[PDB]
Amino acid sequence: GTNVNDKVHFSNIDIAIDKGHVNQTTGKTEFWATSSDVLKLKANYTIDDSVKEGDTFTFKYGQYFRPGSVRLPSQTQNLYNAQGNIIAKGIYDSTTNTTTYTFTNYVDQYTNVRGSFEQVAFAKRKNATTDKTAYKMEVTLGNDTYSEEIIVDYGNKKAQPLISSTNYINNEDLSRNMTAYVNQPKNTYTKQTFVTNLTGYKFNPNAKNFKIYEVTDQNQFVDSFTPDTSKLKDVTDQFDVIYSNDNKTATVDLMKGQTSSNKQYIIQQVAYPDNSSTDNGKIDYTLDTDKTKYSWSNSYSNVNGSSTANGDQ
Ligand SMILES: [Ca+2]
Repeated sequence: GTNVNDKVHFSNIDIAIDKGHVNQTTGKTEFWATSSDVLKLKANYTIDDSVKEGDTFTFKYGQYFRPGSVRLPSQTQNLYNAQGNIIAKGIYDSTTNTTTYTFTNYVDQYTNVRGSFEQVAFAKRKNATTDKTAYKMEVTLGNDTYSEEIIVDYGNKKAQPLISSTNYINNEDLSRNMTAYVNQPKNTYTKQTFVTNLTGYKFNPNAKNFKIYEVTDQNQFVDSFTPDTSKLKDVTDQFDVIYSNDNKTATVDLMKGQTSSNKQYIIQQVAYPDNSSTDNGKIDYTLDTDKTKYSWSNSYSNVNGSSTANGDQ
């Protein structure tokens, strides 16, 4: 095959926020990634007649934008013609944030071939880290580049002693990969009982993927809830995580034997759906402290095959 990025022409390119939340102060539409929104990429295209089966073309996504929803994008990506046949089979590489498509025999079925597509998309959370910030969302389809500014707000309320979000949903097993932030305000406690209770999911203790990281720098609390754990101090083995209710409940005393603590923590967990008929469910967190019990909750909805997530106190 040949690279035919110069022979596949995209037009009417747009990035939508679905549904989008209007900021009642500025009047602008925002992307509230932890209040059920996703992005959508849409375009029409034409294909020169010299293109043949096996020729390739790319969608290159920019540093703040990726395909997928709360659920990470599939490695395999089909593009369908208006008749419902697969015109191109794609391979998405997360390291290069690029899908390479290979045309099928269907590109040779007709002359003057024309198609369109709508693809769910999202912020690249490890890069678009910060709330209430406009990010250039960019894509190059073939050789056609498009971008628009999208204000992202993940709702990381820094004054809250307990807040949690879905980091991502795994595309292969539909597991919820969670991030909870404990003590962003850096208060001092003598009691700190951290409880997670799952509805529709279970933990797997033997997988050793309930992780506790001690924060040493306030910037580690990225608003996107996708922190770079490779840079953090992994203190998990210092704590006793107690499972109950057939692995639906996890309890940990974050004081770990100390009389007083103003330590701050990032906690990551993996919650597996009970079965393959649905991945809906709910995750409830509580932090019981000296004089206050804090609560945060996470819920999900599937919309036309994209995963959406909502967190709330
Ligand atoms: Ca738009």
